[PDB]
Amino acid sequence: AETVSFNFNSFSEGNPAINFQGDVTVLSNGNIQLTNLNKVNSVGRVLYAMPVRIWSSATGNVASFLTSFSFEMKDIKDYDPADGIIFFIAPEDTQIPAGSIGGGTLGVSDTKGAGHFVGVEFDTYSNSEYNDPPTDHVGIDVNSVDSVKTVPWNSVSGAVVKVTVIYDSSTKTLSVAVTNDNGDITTIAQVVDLKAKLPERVKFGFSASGSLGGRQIHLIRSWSFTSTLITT
Amino acid sequence: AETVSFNFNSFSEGNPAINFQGDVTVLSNGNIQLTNLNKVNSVGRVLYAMPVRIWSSATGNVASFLTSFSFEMKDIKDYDPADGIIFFIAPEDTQIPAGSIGGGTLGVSDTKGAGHFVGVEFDTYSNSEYNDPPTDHVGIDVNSVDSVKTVPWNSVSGAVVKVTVIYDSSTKTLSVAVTNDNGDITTIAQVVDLKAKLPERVKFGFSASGSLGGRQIHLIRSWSFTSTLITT
Amino acid sequence: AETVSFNFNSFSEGNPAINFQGDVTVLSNGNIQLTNLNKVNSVGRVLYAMPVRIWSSATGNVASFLTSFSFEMKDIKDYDPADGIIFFIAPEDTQIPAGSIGGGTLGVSDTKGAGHFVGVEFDTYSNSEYNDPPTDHVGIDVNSVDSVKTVPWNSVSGAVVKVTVIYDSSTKTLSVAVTNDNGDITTIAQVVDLKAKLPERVKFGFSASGSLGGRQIHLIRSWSFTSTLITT
Amino acid sequence: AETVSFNFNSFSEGNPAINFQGDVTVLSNGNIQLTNLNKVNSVGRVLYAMPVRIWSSATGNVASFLTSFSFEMKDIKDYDPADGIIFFIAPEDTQIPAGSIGGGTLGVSDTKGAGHFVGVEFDTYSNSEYNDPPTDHVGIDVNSVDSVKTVPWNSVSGAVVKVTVIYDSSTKTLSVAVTNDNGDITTIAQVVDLKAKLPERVKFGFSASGSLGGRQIHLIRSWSFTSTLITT
Ligand SMILES: [Ca+2]
Ligand SMILES: [Ca+2]
Ligand SMILES: [Ca+2]
Ligand SMILES: [Ca+2]
Ligand SMILES: [Mn+2]
Ligand SMILES: [Mn+2]
Ligand SMILES: [Mn+2]
Ligand SMILES: [Mn+2]
Repeated sequence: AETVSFNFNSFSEGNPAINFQGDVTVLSNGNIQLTNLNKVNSVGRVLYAMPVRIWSSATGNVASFLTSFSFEMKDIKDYDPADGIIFFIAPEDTQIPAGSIGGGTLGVSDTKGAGHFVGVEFDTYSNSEYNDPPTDHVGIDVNSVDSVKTVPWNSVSGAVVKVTVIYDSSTKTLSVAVTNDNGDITTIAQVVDLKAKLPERVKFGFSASGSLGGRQIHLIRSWSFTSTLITT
Repeated sequence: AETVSFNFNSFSEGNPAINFQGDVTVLSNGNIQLTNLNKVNSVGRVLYAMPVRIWSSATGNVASFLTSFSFEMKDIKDYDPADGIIFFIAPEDTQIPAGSIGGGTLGVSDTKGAGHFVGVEFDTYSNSEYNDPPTDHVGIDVNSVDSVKTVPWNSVSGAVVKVTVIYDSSTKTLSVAVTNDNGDITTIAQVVDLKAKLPERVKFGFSASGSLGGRQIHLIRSWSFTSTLITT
Repeated sequence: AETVSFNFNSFSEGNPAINFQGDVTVLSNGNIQLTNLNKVNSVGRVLYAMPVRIWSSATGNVASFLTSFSFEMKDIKDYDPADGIIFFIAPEDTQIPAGSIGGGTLGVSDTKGAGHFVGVEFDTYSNSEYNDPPTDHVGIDVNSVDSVKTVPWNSVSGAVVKVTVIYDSSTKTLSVAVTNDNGDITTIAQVVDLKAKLPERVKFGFSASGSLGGRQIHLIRSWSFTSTLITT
Repeated sequence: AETVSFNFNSFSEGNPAINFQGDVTVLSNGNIQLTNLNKVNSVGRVLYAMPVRIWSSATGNVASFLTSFSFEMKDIKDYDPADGIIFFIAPEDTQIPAGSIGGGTLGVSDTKGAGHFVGVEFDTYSNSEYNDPPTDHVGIDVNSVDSVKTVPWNSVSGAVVKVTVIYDSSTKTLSVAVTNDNGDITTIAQVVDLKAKLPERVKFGFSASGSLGGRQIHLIRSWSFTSTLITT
């Protein structure tokens, strides 16, 4: 079997294993900060620099994966805490959309909310234009920030959030468990055919954005991942 | 919301949080050993002592849960490495079935392979009587050791195995990710309606068994669990 | 080490993690109401359902613990605001004393004020029979409602009170910090040998009581707890 | 009564309520970073800018206090994770000792380990010169980094640690509870006469230090405090 495995307890600027896109910076504590607090429509993304073969054109096999990450969103004086973080999967040539308005697009889509990606968003602002639910939510996105499905959630300022994601290739099920600061678990699962929506090789990463008035601290603290594709 | 959360990095005799059933012992290193290597048809089970309310007859709501555990199965000289471990959910009054033949029943079912439980088995012996697949496998079980679904797997003697399980109440999806010693991941997912198959109050635990000729070391090394039931 | 940890932001009926004794009810807002406003000598107690092993006869080790809770006491028309709330520790077989007169006994002692428990009382009525100080007080209780020690305090009707308790096993010190509505902090500390006064396995909880003419609303709003016992 | 109360969910270098000493920086996420990772013998300290009256020469009364804070220590590549954080109380004119060698002095003492302060250290290096215990430990310091008392502890890289401290003026007891990432609680308590060891007016804060080969990220995430001194 073909397996991709890695673990980041911290991050650093001089690490070729990560592609840094847009306004992302690495803080002295090793945290990735995705958006620039002093920029309008800020967008910042990080990607695991090695493309991952999620499906084989020879066998038709689709990989399963297990991934865990931790993040923190923190309010900043005067700005509206927005827009949130998205854990996403996209073609290996993925870049921040040209002329990105940031905000509700979460740095992965155009103004109409369309793009080429599969993601799990932690959305802290209700965009009517993308049919967002009225509160903070976790969503399963398929080529759109108009989520295929959402679950109510609560983004606690300054709280460290833990996420575990399982993708089971046989049932095509993407399952997400989010561990909040108050101890409660939030789950969301959706059937997503990764072989039908994405190319053979993809890149995994994180994206976050802001607007003129909507800004907040978006931090990626740690990330572990394992994918396994059967080669028989 | 109503949440049950615990974490065991080790275990001890006299820990009121754990109910010991049958041939279970606690080793000096803190590991739980489920079967007795010198006993015929040995059966040992451990349960989290507090009943967990997984669903409520008042609201119709079903809890979601996230649980992780680590185990080890090790061969012993002359005996056939058998029969495996099952992570299970059962009515709060659950006991080893009366007259248990151990073996392929994994300590949760009768001779015909029937019982009252939901589980994830790590099966190391092919029982034709329970329509087991020909190799080692991970199975999803619903009131039977004749699995609703299985996935090929490989039980490596002396290897520490990590498991992560997500139960998403809205989709009724039980998703399982198994991390092997060689780095590869194995996944299996099944829609299981816990509200239809189990009572409101349950016990969670582990069970392992052996036969006359089939015996092996079955160890539970660690266990973390979080369940959250929306109360409204 | 052996650790018991939990966190309640709210409560619910049917939560098997909590034992309800006597006149306890759960309000629609999730608060626990300990006494029945229409009953004479009302006594209601809530216990964390799992016994806690606070010490071991094998090693001689005693657990340390950290616990925080919030409560509210509110006056009702015509009745004298009485009798108060007690955070207590008692043998795992603990029940409301048979023939309890409620009142100044706080639901943990007999008419003479004796019982088998260790507690922290938030006393709102001066019972000369138990040598109560002349004003409202926080007291540390060892097998008696005739406190080993008290500190003057003020119970403000309708005010949410925050309490933090630390038990340090090495010094056997029970330290209490009470955060009043007016912003001031009240503290009280006492050396209490839990290994000498209580059995190995105990239950933690809250109790409140009233008399014929002494009735008030006694609410438990939240409760977090962590205990850790060093094991061989 | 005279009460000092404050709460910091975040910090800013621009704000006048905090005094910054030495190599401290404020990160964009609002965390205080006490040591400079690129400097030999780095020392950084923070203090609540307003002096707090802990005792009175007129009445002889001593204040009680409740304080909670959260921190994080994280390993860096190619350096020994050292030396730790100290929560300290000192005269209002307190400054980093002149010619500070950092390291085992934790930025509060001279080379011999002596200074004018009362503190709670989270020490991650064993200095034989200060009679440190062999492992990581929490200690109660009185004018010396040769702790009056210690308790074994474990500093987990990248983990958020929660601390609660109660000072009870009547018993002169300083009680500390430390909540670890593995779930366990660690406690330490010591009788410390603040009137005898410190002036009437003091400053509260945090200090951390490194050496040539001993460096690590030292972060202060949040801090709440309440002190009350009886003026009658
Ligand atoms: Ca949005
Ligand atoms: Ca079998
Ligand atoms: Ca009384
Ligand atoms: Ca040291
Ligand atoms: Mn959304
Ligand atoms: Mn099987
Ligand atoms: Mn009293
Ligand atoms: Mn030390």
